[PDB]
Amino acid sequence: RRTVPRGTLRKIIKKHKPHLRLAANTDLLVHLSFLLFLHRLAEEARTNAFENKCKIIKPEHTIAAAKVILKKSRG
Amino acid sequence: EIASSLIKQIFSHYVKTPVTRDAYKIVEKCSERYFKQISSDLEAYSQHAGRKTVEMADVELLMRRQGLVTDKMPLHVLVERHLPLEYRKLLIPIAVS
Repeated sequence: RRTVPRGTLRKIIKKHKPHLRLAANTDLLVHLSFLLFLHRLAEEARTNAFENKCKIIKPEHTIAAAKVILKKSRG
Repeated sequence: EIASSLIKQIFSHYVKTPVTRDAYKIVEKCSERYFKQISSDLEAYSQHAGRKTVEMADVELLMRRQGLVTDKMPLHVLVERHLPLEYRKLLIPIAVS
């Protein structure tokens, strides 16, 4: 289930910057940076949980992780 | 405004271990924040190049700024590693290697 909702990506970016036009297929690289963001977030979260000896991912893990990874996601 | 099912499936696919409902809702929030942040960055790239479009070079620069694209880890490799064939075809119709 690796197929991306391209229209959706286009709409999200539209929502934030309605006058930005994405050229052909650039949405595919945007989606790629998103997958890499969630990959990083998944790894950071899992590490937090591991640090707690928590056998499942909890909100506090993802919260601290999101803070770290969003910082890493700056342009 | 991205589908929560897709986000849960990708996220679980990467995290590989069970996640609470609330944790997932957090990941969704973080995802919305991610798109807001990058939207502003791509605007800077475009506006700076004096154009109204996002170009491949813009998003590559993004990913380079994120520590993702490096000399050791070029974009084509991230594409090959992480995207399905039909997408790679579009992005790399000829080897850029």
